[PDB]
Amino acid sequence: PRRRVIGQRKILPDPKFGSELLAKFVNILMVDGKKSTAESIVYSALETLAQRSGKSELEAFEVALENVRPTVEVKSRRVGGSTYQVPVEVRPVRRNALAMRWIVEAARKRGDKSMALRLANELSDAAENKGTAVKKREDVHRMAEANKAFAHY
Amino acid sequence: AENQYYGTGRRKSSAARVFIKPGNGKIVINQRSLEQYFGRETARMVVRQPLELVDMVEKLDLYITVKGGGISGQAGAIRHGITRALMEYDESLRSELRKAGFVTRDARQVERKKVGLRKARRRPQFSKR
Amino acid sequence: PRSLKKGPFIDLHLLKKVEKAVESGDKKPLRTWSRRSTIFPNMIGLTIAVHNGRQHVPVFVTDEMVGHKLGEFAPTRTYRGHAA
Amino acid sequence: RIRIRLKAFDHRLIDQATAEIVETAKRTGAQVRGPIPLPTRKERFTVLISPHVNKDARDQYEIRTHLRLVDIVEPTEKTVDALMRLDLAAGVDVQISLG
Amino acid sequence: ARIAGINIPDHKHAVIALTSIYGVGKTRSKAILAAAGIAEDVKISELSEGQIDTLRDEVAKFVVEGDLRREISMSIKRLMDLGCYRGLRHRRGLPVRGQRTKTNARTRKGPRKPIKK
Amino acid sequence: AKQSMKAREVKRVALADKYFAKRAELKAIISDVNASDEDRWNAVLKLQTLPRDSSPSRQRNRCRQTGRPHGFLRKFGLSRIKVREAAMRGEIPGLKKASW
Amino acid sequence: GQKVHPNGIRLGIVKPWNSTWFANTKEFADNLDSDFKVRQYLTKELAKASVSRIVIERPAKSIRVTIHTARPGIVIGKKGEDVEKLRKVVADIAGVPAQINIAEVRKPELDAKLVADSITSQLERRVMFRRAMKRAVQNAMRLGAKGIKVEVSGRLGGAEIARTEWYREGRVPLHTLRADIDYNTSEAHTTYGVIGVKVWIFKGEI
RNA sequence: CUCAAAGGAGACUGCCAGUGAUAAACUGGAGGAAGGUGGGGAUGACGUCAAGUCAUCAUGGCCCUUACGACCAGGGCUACACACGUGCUACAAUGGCGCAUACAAAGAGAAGCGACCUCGCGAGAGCAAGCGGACCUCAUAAAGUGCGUCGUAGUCCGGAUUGGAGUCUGCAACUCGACUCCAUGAAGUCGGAAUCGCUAGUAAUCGUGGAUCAGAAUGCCACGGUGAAUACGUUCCCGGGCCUU
Ligand SMILES: [K+]
Ligand SMILES: [K+]
Ligand SMILES: [K+]
Ligand SMILES: [K+]
Ligand SMILES: [K+]
Ligand SMILES: [K+]
Ligand SMILES: [K+]
Ligand SMILES: [K+]
Ligand SMILES: [K+]
Ligand SMILES: [Mg+2]
Ligand SMILES: [Mg+2]
Ligand SMILES: [Mg+2]
Ligand SMILES: [Mg+2]
Ligand SMILES: [Mg+2]
Ligand SMILES: [Mg+2]
Ligand SMILES: [Mg+2]
Ligand SMILES: [Mg+2]
Ligand SMILES: [Mg+2]
Ligand SMILES: [Mg+2]
Ligand SMILES: [Mg+2]
Ligand SMILES: [Mg+2]
Ligand SMILES: [Mg+2]
Ligand SMILES: [Mg+2]
Repeated sequence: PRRRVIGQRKILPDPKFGSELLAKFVNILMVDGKKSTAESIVYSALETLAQRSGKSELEAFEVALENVRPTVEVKSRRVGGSTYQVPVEVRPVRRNALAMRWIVEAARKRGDKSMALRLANELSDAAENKGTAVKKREDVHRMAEANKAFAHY
Repeated sequence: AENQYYGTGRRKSSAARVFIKPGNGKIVINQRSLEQYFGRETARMVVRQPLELVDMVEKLDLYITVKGGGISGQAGAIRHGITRALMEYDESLRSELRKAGFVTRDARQVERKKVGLRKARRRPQFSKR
Repeated sequence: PRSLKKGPFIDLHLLKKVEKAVESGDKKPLRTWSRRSTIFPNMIGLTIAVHNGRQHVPVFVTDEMVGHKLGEFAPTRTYRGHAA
Repeated sequence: RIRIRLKAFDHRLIDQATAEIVETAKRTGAQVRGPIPLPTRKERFTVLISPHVNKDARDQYEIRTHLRLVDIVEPTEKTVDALMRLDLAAGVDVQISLG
Repeated sequence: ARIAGINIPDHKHAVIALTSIYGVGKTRSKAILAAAGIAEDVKISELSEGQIDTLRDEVAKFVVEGDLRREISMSIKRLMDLGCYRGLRHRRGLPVRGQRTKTNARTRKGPRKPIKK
Repeated sequence: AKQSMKAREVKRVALADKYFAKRAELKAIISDVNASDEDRWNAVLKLQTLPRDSSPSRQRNRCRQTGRPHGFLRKFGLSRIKVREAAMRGEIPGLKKASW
Repeated sequence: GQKVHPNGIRLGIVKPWNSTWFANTKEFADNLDSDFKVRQYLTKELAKASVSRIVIERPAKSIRVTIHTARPGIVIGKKGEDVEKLRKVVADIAGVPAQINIAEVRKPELDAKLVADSITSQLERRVMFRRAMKRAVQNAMRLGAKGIKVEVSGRLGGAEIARTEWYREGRVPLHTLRADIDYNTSEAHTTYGVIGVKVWIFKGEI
């Protein structure tokens, strides 16, 4: 906004693990305010991921987030003349938000049976650097690299 | 730690009366167990939070009656009432409870519907022509 | 439709008219404005001129018309298509 | 025991009526329970304020009906007859029940 | 897997499979299964012929398939050749149950027909 | 509203009041489950003989000061416009602008 | 834009109601209609009596009408003859026993309804509208109002194009709810049509 | 004790620190339920658009007066090659269906709300308590949770359309009512150019009530339940405020 008067809102940690990171992931996945449904989906997918891999749910989730998190994005900047796509560094909070949003969108786009299964498959693919939201991170990085010459506007 | 201590909690349209006394850790809400009444893990955590913070979970017995609102509102009202009961029991926990943010009464209520709007703020779809 | 426990509806004036017409050999059309009357199994054979709003159209009552209202056979709106 | 039910559009008027009722009931020997403030009724109305169209331009009004209950337990003979002749102020509705 | 002159699916529950008959919905299928004494959640693939033959006569108790189609066609034809208001609506393809025609009515009218010049 | 339109309403109210019971007992006879099959027919035929204006369903609530047939309010007996005018003038007891 | 009614917005704060009775829904509309008829008859009858306010009460199965007037002698008549006649007619209209009380409006120049009616009578007598409004404002200010505003709208002086003209002195703080604002309107029916008059009078904050 | 409703207290940059022109004020901290206009509403300046309303009402002028006035029955305002606006329901598995089982607020009621019991698959019917109401009735909240099934199919999605049979209101459901049962089972598999709302208990989603009203809401007004995402910033689009040219 113009006035710069927006603070921050505290978020309760998730029940099973007490991680605000996972609580934010549940919030992103939630639709129509059905938080219990979102939590059940997330927990089922996390248990499937944990039994697929050798790490805990939090460790596997962190691996997937590390593989999907972007570092530099492109934003439009209009100056005297034409608008340029300037590459800008992404702050850590936005890195996490983008990683979660891309993962959720990719899982929703997948075509498996259940949403929990789709989320588990997407998380495993992210941990192995395959599939969507990983291609999305790659596309964002490619655009930033192509527009690197404009990193002074 | 010899007599009953009382607390009132409120959240949304929920009001909760909390009676606390020394005990072993049994919680009754509306003549039911905590797990019987609150099937939501979030609600269970909200109810348990002050006790976990003060490390007195198994030193007390909880007798709680609630009315109004829904699951989350009743859980929050119970948490507020438990915080007030603990403050009545011992007055040295006020600082830590306020630091955790449990002393504050959450005043967020449902915004009224208004003329010309579909809801509190959602306006009907606009068209120039 | 009308409840069974109340029986089919019929206007009293039309009932009197059909009673006076059936016993006699009167084959003249029975002019009426009562489109709400149910067709009863007692006036099959004679013609009833039902009002449609601006005139009386004659319907020849047959057996298959029993149970219908008189207005069902007197359309009220004139339509011939757009640009036809 | 007798029940006094007081209705009013003005809570100050209803408070005056209840105060005088309890005074004239306690003076005449019989004791009084209350007065009890029953839940206020809020009737609401919404009207269009333009003579023509302008559907979103409205006035919202309300009428508040305040309600009071008075208990007279063990009413004496001089208590009973000291009630209807009090002639409370206008705008207060009084209902008497023999409970 | 052959009832009332048609073939019913074999991989579905009996209650769902029976509705494939024209004139049999969920309620009639449930009633027929109850009369036959067969569970609703059993696939007709694992049903012995001694149960299909007891389903067949129960189905025949009702009016289904060609008989029902003939009856419906006859009633509509009776309306049309009586020439009542409903018959005229059926003739012209307009809605017969007093729905609006200024807009909508697309189910009865088909897709939109743009005006020519 | 027009003077004739107001007179129509007063006439309808008068007719309904006059024929109140003579309609009620006929309707009771018609709706009687244990009634015969010919007294029901006679009652049905007789109900049509009464003037149509005697049925209470023919009445249309109108503003008692203007005759407006739309925007009526039963609590005050007036249309919305007249209710607003009286409320602002302070002539409706206990009624004020509401806000919550 | 449009402004809220100054009396209506203050009806529960600093201003009293003009009707004080209780009723259920069964008789609310009937009471409102009878009050309207009573006020109509009284206003028509006491046209020259300088009537500013008619308060109606219904204590129990009876009607009490208080008439605030600047000419109580004209209202009452000789040994109460006129007020007795009005009591009879009011009882006949309301269908209940009637009791008429007379209230004195001292300083009619500080009463909004009376000022508006005076301006309206002058306009119907074809007095200059500017002179009428200036006189009203000056009289109220001299009598000691904290403020007054007068507004006249219509075909002033028979002009073909209608317009609105207003004068104000002192302070008239219409946005202050606790301000004692007496507001009233009147209409003049001249040969060129209807002219509307509105009068606000400020009497200090409560 | 919750609560009902009357009377009071409380929040005032009041206190502390820093910055600031020894100012106004700003930034942060303490205490507190609430911190800087605490949240929401009411409240709409001088004026603008000869903006809307002579069909709420009133009113100048004009016009009709065995008619442009008055009464009645039937019809129409519900038409239908088409075009637009505002909504509702969907296209499904974060779901449909079946069984079981929790947790609201607000409101209305006397030609009214109508319980219990019996009958009917059902809409309802018969009989008949209680309530002018914190007492009785409307009136089971639903989403939610547990178990089972469906297994990606135009389907156990969707429920338009039509046939048959009924119920209730009402003199009277043909034109032209609402609701119920059986059958029927359309388009639709996420929507071009373009375009709308929303900054927090908001959006989204889920039910509930009321006015109008004999009957007739997907509209309107109101009430709770669950409950987000995001705001780096003011270069750009729209509207506006102040100074200057
Ligand atoms: K349309
Ligand atoms: K005129
Ligand atoms: K019609
Ligand atoms: K139609
Ligand atoms: K709609
Ligand atoms: K639309
Ligand atoms: K289907
Ligand atoms: K109809
Ligand atoms: K400029
Ligand atoms: Mg809501
Ligand atoms: Mg518009
Ligand atoms: Mg079938
Ligand atoms: Mg007139
Ligand atoms: Mg009507
Ligand atoms: Mg202000
Ligand atoms: Mg114009
Ligand atoms: Mg116009
Ligand atoms: Mg007519
Ligand atoms: Mg229309
Ligand atoms: Mg279905
Ligand atoms: Mg905003
Ligand atoms: Mg209704
Ligand atoms: Mg400024």
